[PDB]
Amino acid sequence: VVIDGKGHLVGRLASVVAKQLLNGQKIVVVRAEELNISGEFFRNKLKYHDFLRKATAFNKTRGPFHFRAPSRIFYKALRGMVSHKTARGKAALERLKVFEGIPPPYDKKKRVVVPQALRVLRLKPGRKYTTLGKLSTSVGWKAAAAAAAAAAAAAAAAAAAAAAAAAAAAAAAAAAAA
Amino acid sequence: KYEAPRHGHLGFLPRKRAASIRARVKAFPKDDRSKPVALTSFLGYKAGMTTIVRDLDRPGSKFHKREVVEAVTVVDTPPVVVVGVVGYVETPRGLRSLTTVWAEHLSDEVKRRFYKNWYKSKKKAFTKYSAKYAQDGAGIERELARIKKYASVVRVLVHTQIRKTPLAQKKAHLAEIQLNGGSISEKVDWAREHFEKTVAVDSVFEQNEMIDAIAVTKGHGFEGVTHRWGTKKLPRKTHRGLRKVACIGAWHPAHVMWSVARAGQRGYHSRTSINHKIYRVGKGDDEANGATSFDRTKKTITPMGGFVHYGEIKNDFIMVKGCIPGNRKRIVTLRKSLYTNTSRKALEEVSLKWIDTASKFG
Amino acid sequence: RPARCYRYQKNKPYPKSRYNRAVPDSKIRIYDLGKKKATVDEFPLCVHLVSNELEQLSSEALEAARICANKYMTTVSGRDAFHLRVRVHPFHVLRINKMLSCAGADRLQQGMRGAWGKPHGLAARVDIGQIIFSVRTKDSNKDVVVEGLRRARYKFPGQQKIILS
RNA sequence: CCAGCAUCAGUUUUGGUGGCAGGAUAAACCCAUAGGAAUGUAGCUUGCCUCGGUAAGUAUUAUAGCCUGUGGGAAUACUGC
RNA sequence: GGGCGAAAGACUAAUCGAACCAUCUAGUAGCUGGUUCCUGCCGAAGUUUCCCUCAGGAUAGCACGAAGCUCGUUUUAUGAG
RNA sequence: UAGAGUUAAGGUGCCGGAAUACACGCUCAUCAACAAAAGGUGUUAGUUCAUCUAGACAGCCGGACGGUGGCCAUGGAAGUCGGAAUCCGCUAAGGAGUGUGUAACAACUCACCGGCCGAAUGAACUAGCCCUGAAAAUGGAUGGCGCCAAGCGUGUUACCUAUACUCUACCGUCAGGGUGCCCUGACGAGUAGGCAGGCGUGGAGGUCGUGACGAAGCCUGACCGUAAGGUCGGGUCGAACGGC
RNA sequence: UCCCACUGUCCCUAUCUACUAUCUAGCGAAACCACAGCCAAGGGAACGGGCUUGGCAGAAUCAGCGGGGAAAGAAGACCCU
RNA sequence: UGGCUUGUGGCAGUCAAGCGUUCAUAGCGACAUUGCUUUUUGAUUCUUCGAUGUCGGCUCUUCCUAUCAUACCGAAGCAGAAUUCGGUAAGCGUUGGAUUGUUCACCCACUAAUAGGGAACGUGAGCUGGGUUUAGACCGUCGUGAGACAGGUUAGUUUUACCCUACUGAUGAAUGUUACCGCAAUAGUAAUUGAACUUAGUACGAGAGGAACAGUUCAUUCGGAUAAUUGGUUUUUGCGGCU
Repeated sequence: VVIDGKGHLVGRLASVVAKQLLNGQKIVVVRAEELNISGEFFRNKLKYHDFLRKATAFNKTRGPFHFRAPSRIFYKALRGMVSHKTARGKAALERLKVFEGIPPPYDKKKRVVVPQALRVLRLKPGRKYTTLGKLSTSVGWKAAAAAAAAAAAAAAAAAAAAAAAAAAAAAAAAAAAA
Repeated sequence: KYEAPRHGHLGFLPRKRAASIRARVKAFPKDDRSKPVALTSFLGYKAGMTTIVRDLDRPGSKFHKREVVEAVTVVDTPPVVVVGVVGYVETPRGLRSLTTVWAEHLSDEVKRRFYKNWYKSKKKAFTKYSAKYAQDGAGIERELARIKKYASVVRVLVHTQIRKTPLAQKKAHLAEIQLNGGSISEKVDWAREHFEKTVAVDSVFEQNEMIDAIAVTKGHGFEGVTHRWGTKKLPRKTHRGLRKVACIGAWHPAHVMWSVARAGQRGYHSRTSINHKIYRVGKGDDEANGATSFDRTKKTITPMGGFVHYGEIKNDFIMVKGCIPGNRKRIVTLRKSLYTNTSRKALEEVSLKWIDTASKFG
Repeated sequence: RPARCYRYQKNKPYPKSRYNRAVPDSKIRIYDLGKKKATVDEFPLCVHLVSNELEQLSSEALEAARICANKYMTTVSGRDAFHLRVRVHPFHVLRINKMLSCAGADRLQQGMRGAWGKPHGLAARVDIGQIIFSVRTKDSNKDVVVEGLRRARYKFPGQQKIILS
């Protein structure tokens, strides 16, 4: 089942995705960088899972491999839920691939239709909190056009809907004018 | 789990053989955003050196503008011939073209080369040397290539012309070479006049920039820890441990990483040396050498005699103050420098005062 | 042994004049201080530094708190309007082990066998309800011992609860 | 031949839903009437300062607390159907 | 237990501080190790008086096996911190 | 020894089955995840009291007076050292003084107190959430993803939950009533150890029965069910071996 | 030990040479037989590739080199009966 | 030996009265304690006899900062400058000799100057075997004695080819094929300081003295590049002497 990882928290999306992947259902998450992890920029700085001290230079020869990009976070994160250990686990992992950007131009389950939780309201809650598409910058994340442009790609998808789309709309409108 | 200090360079790992005789360099020196059309690298052959008796570049020196003895590799640069200017653009996958624009007439040494006719290796299929391919219709649509918006750095597949340098073979040495220039549009437009047949030497190399001296070095031996890293001997020098070393691993943990002081291949990659400052360019015959003394040996530019193991130079050379890898006979690939450190000392020529000419030997 | 390690007591009592092969010397200089005379006479106010705990206040720290407060209470007067006491004594002789060592020693000195804590120190017991540093101090104006009970409980292990008496 | 498991028709045991009732009791989802204590909102009038409001009268516009007297309501802990 | 010494028990068929070969001899080991069907009935103990006595064992504590038979819940007091 | 019927100890955002639930609340720091002496304008509540239109309190704004250098420590002491008297003054305020300053004068500021303003402010005392005190070496290293509620208290509700609990039957020895044995009580995790019962080889008093028209054996298949291992059947043998 | 001349031991390493390694033919050893072969954190017969979670780990093949597992081996050298 | 505690104790917070010109904290600190901690220095037979081989150094294979020096900042009872003290912050640099087995102990010549802690202190199938578990012989000291000693001296065994893994080089094969090479989603890397020309005789001062800040060059040292004017080797190929 195709969802969209856009404008809410990261963990309270990851959890919901795991129970859906469980059997073998082919859930792909689209966008990782427009999620939101919490923490400061002080404690959540030095020991953080991009490049600063820990999880980039975090390897041996026969040993780990992490990331320094806001795209690769959600991919690594959902081995860290559904492990490679069990047979269904490694099978369920392959049912998920995460994408940067929004390559589908169409509107699937995205903003209005999504599961519960997700879109937390910060009022009395929340002074400090990060964003994955801020945190990964001076970590080796460049090349914004390449990844950031993806937004530009998602735009052309919208465009395809808005067409023909625009046509059936103009019609639908004339229908009610009547 | 201790450490002893860094004797030798760690990051030449793995110490892989540079199979192809010409050096390659994935991270090319980026654009001359000044010169409207250039190339990124060029071509050379390692020949020999002379002592350039000149005067200093640094003008405020204590002994400013004195006599200065200096090294110089006088490498022969015959110009390269184009097969086709490949119009690399983008697609939404990646770095993918659309068409190339061929040259009509190639060289002569295209006979034997375009194949992979060697034992225990793959072929190619029957993509031999050129018939008369896409250039007529292809030349106009490289204008439309920048109109895509999906557009990248346009490059050009080249081959050498050999015998002209004293090496007599007529099977050419291949490489692609990137076109540089002002913008993406300019390295396409002015490169249309490049694919005609042969390019210029002077487009990439302006006199008195810097030139980074990458080439293919010699494979020394299966060099042990003494020469390959830089361990000593033990002064007792008996038993087993003469030219050996101590620690490779560590107790806790048993599993270490790729720092360890073992034996294997030394040199022989496409290893890059930094900003060797270009002296002069001379087209024909200018400087000479040959002096009857011990200095360093066996590479003599127009003495009484010639060079040993090369042949006597009657071509078109570029003079790099410094050096470039290989030894005699070896074909080199001179890349240009992206970060040019010092100010360009061009316009006028650099001084040649006097130089010797005699035998090199007795 | 700091006074962190002179806190509690699995050291059980042992304190009589009949049955003892001689105690060591103590530090203790004086009991009542400031006024000798006035207990509750001039002083209807007191603060007791009442123990929460059942500790041994060792004779090391016992003199310490008392002598800090001795030197302090000279500025106001060397017989000002307080009455800092010592109460419960080192009756019990504090048994402390070592020189000890099992094998590979002079004569062998044991520890386990040779369980007798060979008498080194002296300590008082200052159990629940009990105090040493009773400070009968004056009604109006110059009360000085509220301050001087930070300086009392510092040179004392444990967390004593300050009660107005 | 024991356990899983067996056509087709009728019935027990145990618990609940839903409808209804007894023990035993009357608060309520919300139930009358008379006299006395109380004091909230709308509208009007009068007084005083100021451009914005406030005090007093208002049982004589409309409505109430809490007690006393009289009269009338009242499905459920448990237990069964 | 002799041969032998300026000494080192060096020396004597690779064995010499008592040569080697064969027999009595399968000497002996208070100590250690190894050790062959199944189910059912049914199944404890690591405690003691005591020892020229200590990785043991006479006796006692506790349940083996077999035949014949065997509680207490709690009420009145009495003795002792 | 097995499937149901019911639930403990304890769980429900997710790896990995079950609330992204309901009601009220401090707090949102990722608190949750050690630590004392000793300490704090985060932030909330209760109780008592100074204080208040009899003009609370802050800021801004003043009067800094006459006696007078009051008196006295002392080499000197000066409001401005130590110690006591404790006022007058002008009776809508200035004490014989809140703080600074020079050996000190020389110089300066002000609670006390004055003048604008006009409403709830402030000390204690008690309780809670926070907050300060807290350093060490292989790759997250006080959770993987991470959570600001998916934290926690208090009150409530729904879902999940031990061969026990529990239904009924079946397996083991033995008792009683009455043989043949059946009804049927109480218990049945298990090592030493004893008893009972069952399967076991070589051999044999016995020995007839089976055999060359095909014996033991070799090899292979079928192959009852209490753990023990044995009968039948097929290809084949060329003399051996069991009823009782 | 001082003193005189001095020294590849070292500073300072380079170069050339003999023989082999690489590679090949033939015949043909040696004591020699654990399922298995990642690392960081955690529990623990107490310092785990092997067990709990998480990160990581493909096969055909040869030349190399001294860090672990702890090799080639004898029932430890300390230590007590 | 490993575990445990921190005994014996180290460090800091710090009760802060004293005493330094006045003056609890420029500084010095009676009297000592609380938390942390594992270094002086050891309490304990918990866990170990079909191996639990020692010290100082050579050589080569890590991580942290309880911080010597390099970047950045602030304060004094500090006149510039000498002197005195504290915070942000681990990428890099951190000498040469003599006494002594020897770091300890203890001294000198410089130099920009010569840190702290753990990691089976990489660490005897790489290495020395001076330091470090037996066996010639002697003295002191003790016992009737053979002989002994919490005292010293003289000579006196480092064997061999890494099974599996760490692991450094070189080849062979997987979405038609494919000689030839560019993106940078990622992996490995490189590193320092002084003097001199010169700033400036300027700031500021009693006197010795002489700051901010520029432009310019180069010397120690490392790696990669290194084959000409250097220094040498070159059995290949030629030249001198003796039986």
